[PDB]
Amino acid sequence: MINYGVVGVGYFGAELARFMNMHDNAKITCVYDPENGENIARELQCINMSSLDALVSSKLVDCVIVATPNYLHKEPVIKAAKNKKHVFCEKPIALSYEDCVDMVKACKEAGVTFMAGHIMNFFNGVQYARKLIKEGVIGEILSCHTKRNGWENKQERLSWKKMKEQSGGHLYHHIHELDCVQHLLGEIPETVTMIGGNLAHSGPGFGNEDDMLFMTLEFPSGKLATLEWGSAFNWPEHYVIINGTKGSIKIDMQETAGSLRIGGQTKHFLVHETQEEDDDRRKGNMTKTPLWLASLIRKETLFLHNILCGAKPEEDYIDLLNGEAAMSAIATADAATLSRSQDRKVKISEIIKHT
Amino acid sequence: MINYGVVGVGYFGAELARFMNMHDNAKITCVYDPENGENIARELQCINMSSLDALVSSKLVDCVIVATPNYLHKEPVIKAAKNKKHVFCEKPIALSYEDCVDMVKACKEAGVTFMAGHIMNFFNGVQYARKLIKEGVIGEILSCHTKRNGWENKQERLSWKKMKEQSGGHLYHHIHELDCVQHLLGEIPETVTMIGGNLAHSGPGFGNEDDMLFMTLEFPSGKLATLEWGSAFNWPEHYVIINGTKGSIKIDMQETAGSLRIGGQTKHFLVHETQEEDDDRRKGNMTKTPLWLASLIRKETLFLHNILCGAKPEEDYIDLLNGEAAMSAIATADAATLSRSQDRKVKISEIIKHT
Ligand SMILES: NC(=O)c1ccc[n+]([C@@H]2O[C@H](COP(=O)([O-])OP(=O)(O)OC[C@H]3O[C@@H](n4cnc5c(N)ncnc54)[C@H](O)[C@@H]3O)[C@@H](O)[C@H]2O)c1
Ligand SMILES: NC(=O)c1ccc[n+]([C@@H]2O[C@H](COP(=O)([O-])OP(=O)(O)OC[C@H]3O[C@@H](n4cnc5c(N)ncnc54)[C@H](O)[C@@H]3O)[C@@H](O)[C@H]2O)c1
Repeated sequence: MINYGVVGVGYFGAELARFMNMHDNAKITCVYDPENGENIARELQCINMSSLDALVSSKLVDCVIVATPNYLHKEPVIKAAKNKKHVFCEKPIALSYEDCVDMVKACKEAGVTFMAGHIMNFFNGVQYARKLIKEGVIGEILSCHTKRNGWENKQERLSWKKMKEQSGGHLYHHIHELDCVQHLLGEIPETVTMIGGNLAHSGPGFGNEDDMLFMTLEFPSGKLATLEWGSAFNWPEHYVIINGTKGSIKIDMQETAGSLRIGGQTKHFLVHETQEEDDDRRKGNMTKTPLWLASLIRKETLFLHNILCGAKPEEDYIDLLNGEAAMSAIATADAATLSRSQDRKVKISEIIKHT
Repeated sequence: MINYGVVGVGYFGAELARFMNMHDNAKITCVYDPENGENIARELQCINMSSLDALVSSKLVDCVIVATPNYLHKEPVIKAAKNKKHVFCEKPIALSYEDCVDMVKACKEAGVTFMAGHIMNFFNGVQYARKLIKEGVIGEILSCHTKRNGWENKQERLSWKKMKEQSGGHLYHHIHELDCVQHLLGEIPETVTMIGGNLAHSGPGFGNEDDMLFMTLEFPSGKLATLEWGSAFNWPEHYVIINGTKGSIKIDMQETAGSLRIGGQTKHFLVHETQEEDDDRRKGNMTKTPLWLASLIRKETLFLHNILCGAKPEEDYIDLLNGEAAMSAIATADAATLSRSQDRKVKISEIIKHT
């Protein structure tokens, strides 16, 4: 029923392909990947296409899954749209707002579905927190806060992930937390500030990205947010906190657990699908796709496949299909990048209104 | 040997008096406080003076202890210096850099001691962290981070503490954490940004201060810091974290404990003088002067008294006597206040060059 071609079958694209193939009436018919396509095509018993054009124009393809490096997402999406193929694109959708808007527009004009692969929206704990927030259990929302802070040792080989021009750095490569804040609040920030530096990953054998980033967001409703990322933190933390007038929620990914705190009493909830998934994630942080992420890939590919088969998306995920989550995440990231580069606070209008 | 007059004997000034009277050759001879001076002077068996001038000009006074509301510190210090009296002043020293400089200059010109009451420098765990940092055990320092975040309910009577013009809000009233970052790094920031809002403490019966503040500091050495405060947080945290290349330190005041994390392993140390003091502080946070603070008042008053009796100050505390801790804390606070008021990042030069 739905045939898929995968552009980029490295670590994550190969997993997307394996999990998609598990769904009834879904089939990976081909891949395009100069370095890894031969091996993956043999594993999947599909065709290793000799060029991007051969894949996106193939009659064997109904939907193109894009899982190339972050700076290489645009051409596969634009060419898929030109060939009237549906598109799933991994995060970050692109490394500039102009590129992201061009991608959304191309799919809109071609009349094809375009899904942004913002997988954190599918976390059990994120869905649940959103419902608690919406129902009013923590009152009016006042602020959100994220951290994604750890220590990365020098690596034997330097990969594209550490090069700002290829990955976008922590902000774009780990854009999940920023998209999550905007998803939970349902607003885009009017003013964006970001400070950062390369404090311990500068010199031979290292990339050129900042290894600490400290962002502050101000929203038109008056709500506020802070977001931190980096790879130079010997005090590790990884969380989203939502503060309301009646209580607060923490989605802790490091010491994996959700907490709902009301009247100084705390109730536990799951981040992932089961306590086993949360416990495994926590054990691994203390200590090659982990269980929690495998389950999410299965769920996200199933969502995509069901949409292409005609299902109506639940309201939680509509912004993944209309371009709004992608454009809003990249817009704020672009504003933060400008703020860091130009040593100033940035109005989101500078990004959204530039052209 | 040393006679003290206390201007402002409310909660904290009365405690300063009681603890100072415990030291050999120290005596509180008088107080000035229209509302509470009668009661406290009876308790302390001393004179309740009828005016500030009568206290600062009294032959019964060698040193004036200033513990009035935050906006009422300047005149007692200026007049003490005019009368050649030594001065101890509670934090925040003043609510503007101009006032702080005037106070430091007046005492210098009069040849009297001026001590800034930045009591957090006396915490056992702060002293210990300074020694760990200096010896090199966490490597090169990269960043610092503070939070002082809790929930304050609507109070029966609205006090000066909640009025920005009287307390200076969280930043000045709880300036300890900012002074601590500057003390631990031994540097002042080049650029200061602060965002904030009054998210849940606006309207009849409430003050006019922001109830959330989010500050970012950039130091010319490349070091970075974030600092948060507020009274609208239903996820409470209170800590200082120092991140270095070899390890990190957390001084957690809420779940009261010091942590030194190196090579993935954490070693505990005390925040306060004894495990009893840390245990009791932690137990009280789950739920009038607590043990940890009583010990600090005893220690800080003993330090002042010993200095006035001729002792050489420990290197850790010299900046409480040469004006530097007071001026540097207030300069950064003024820069942050300007950043919040004018919606922009502020260079410290804008503040400190204005003399
Ligand atoms: N949503 C998630 O949880 C998640 C997790 C990991 C990675 N990702 C995303 O997946 C994408 C790929 O990341 P990864 O970890 O698999 O990286 P990877 O380096 O393991 O794989 C990238 C693949 O792209 C191939 N490639 C390079 N240039 C190509 C080109 N012009 N055309 C076709 N293929 C090309 C490479 O040969 C390689 O196989 C990124 O966008 C990344 O952010 C998402
Ligand atoms: N270092 C610390 O740990 C710590 C702790 C608490 C308070 N403080 C500081 O101590 C100072 C006082 O705070 P507090 O908690 O005692 O407040 P408080 O409101 O309990 O006491 C203030 C006192 O000042 C009196 N006063 C008002 N105007 C006066 C005036 N013109 N002249 C003389 N007295 C006047 C008031 O009558 C009252 O007794 C503040 O600067 C505050 O920031 C420091």
